[PDB]
Amino acid sequence: SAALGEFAEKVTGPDGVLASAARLVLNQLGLSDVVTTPEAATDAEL
Amino acid sequence: SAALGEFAEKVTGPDGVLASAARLVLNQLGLSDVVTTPEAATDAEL
Amino acid sequence: SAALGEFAEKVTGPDGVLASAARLVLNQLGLSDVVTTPEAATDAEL
Amino acid sequence: SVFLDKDFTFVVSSEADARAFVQFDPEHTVARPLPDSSDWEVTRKAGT
Repeated sequence: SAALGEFAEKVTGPDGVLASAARLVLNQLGLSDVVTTPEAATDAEL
Repeated sequence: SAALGEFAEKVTGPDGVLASAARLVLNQLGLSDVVTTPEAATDAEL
Repeated sequence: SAALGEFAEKVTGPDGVLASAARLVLNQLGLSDVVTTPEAATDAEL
Repeated sequence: SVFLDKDFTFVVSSEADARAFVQFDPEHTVARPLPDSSDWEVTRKAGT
């Protein structure tokens, strides 16, 4: 239907360029842990 | 003191490569607004 | 009319890659000042 | 009032307005005729 198929592949490439470069600068992705919300949820529960 | 001076410049470059590539994938940086904490702070105040 | 729209975006990217790389090699763009032509114009006026 | 730390990106301006730009900065600003459109580009250097 859409000729855009190769423009989907052209998105993937820079993502790899982005991801690889991000690891060099030590920018941390997937840092979300159990810290704030549940404590607030505990406070909101009380 | 430290000969590392050009290794500081070599960090800056990929950062530009990172930043430019990040804008292409529409990954949004500086998204933090007033949403969660102050509401929790309001709840924690009560 | 023309499906080329994303091929216009694909031109912009390397331009940024070109511009950023050009600044590293200290290749100076926009160097044209008042030096030659007006002096010649002054000479051509006389 | 702030001093520009690094050169600003060029902007398009008229010849009359761009020559005026030069009258303030002139060591710190840069202006050129654009041969096709006859207008001028205004580029502020560092120190403006």
